[PDB]
Amino acid sequence: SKGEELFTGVVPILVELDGDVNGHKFSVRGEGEGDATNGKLTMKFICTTGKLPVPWPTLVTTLVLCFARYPDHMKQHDFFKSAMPEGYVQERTISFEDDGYYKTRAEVKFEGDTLVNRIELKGIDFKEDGNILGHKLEYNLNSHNAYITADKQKNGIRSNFKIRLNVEDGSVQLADHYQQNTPIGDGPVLLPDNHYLSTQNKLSKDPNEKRDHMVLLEFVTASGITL
Repeated sequence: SKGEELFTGVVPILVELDGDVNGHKFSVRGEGEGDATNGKLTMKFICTTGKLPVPWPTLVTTLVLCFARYPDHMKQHDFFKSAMPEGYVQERTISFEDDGYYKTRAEVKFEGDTLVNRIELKGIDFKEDGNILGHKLEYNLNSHNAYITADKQKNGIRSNFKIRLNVEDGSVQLADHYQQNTPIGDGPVLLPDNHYLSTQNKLSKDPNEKRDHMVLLEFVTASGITL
């Protein structure tokens, strides 16, 4: 795809999320760069409204799959880059086990030379005494795999997958993700055969940052199609 040519080097990234969870409003701003050749993303995020009212690990999947590494032999199955530069809409429901849910709608597109992810998030029916609003999750994210399928009627892709969040007592809380992506423009896109994305995430802190924040290193790589 011609969209793929936009990702052969290092691309600046901006992320802007406005959220409202049980009526608690917040904003997050992030900046960094993506290196799709290596499937690599480096970002720093700040809560620009003060204290983040949910744990940072619960927002990672919401806060740019066009930076996944698709191996050469799978290039015909990379929907996310093929929709560029006009971009795509990414929508999710995320259901937290024994707690509330997030609903998210985002647009991912180029604005000038920068790849921009702009998200609206709503969080509904959380327990003030639960792990999310009560901040009882560990500051990490386990590695996970997700199955991607084509949705030809909607000219995009779908994915359902579960994240296993670490709770500070040693237990695990499941976060069940329903995802759909649709192109914004009318040009041709690549609709893929079924395949997998594998993700690893490292979360850290900036020692000179006094605001509520997250430093993120993420790798995403595709697999599961044979010639």
